Amino acid sequence: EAPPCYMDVI
Amino acid sequence: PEAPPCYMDVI
Amino acid sequence: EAPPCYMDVI
Amino acid sequence: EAPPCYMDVI
Amino acid sequence: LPLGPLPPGWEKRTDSNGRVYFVNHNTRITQWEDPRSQGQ
Amino acid sequence: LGPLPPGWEKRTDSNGRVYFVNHNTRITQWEDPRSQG
Amino acid sequence: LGPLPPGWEKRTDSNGRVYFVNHNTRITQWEDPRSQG
Amino acid sequence: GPLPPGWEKRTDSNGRVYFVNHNTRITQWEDPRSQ
Repeated sequence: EAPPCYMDVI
Repeated sequence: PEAPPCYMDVI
Repeated sequence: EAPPCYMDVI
Repeated sequence: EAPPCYMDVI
Repeated sequence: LPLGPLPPGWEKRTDSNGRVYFVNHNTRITQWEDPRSQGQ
Repeated sequence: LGPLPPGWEKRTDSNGRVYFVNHNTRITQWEDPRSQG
Repeated sequence: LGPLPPGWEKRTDSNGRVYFVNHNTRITQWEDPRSQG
Repeated sequence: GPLPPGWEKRTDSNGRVYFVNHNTRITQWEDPRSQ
């Protein structure tokens, strides 16, 4: 649906 | 840092 | 939602 | 040319 | 003969230009052609 | 304490840390908004 | 990631979202086939 | 094209490309250069 949360990105 | 789940993860 | 279907691609 | 993509018409 | 019903899963629709098309909700495709003219 | 202010929801993440959701502004934070209020 | 497998092409939609087109099977998907593979 | 300042292109575990803005912490599927 949406891409990963920022905090999961980093 | 740690943040909570982002709003798009919540819903 | 979904990517463009093939006939729209070409 | 071709009809609407399935995922566009649903 | 008479036409008979669309086969199960098929729906008739019209596009934004007024062109008639046929949707198969089982296989998730669309086509210009009435499946009843294809022996379905 | 009291109820959360209008718009907010409490949840618990998968690690068990409690957090707070503002559905009006679509943000999440660790701080209970009742501590402000 | 190395090259795409044969028949595949990377494209971008009108909103700028990257997708992948299999010209053998005429299938499109969001997922990079090299990440599967 | 270049990404605007702050932006980076990444790929998720499923292999879908997305874009991260490190100023706002926004992640989105859409290329910011198309916007």
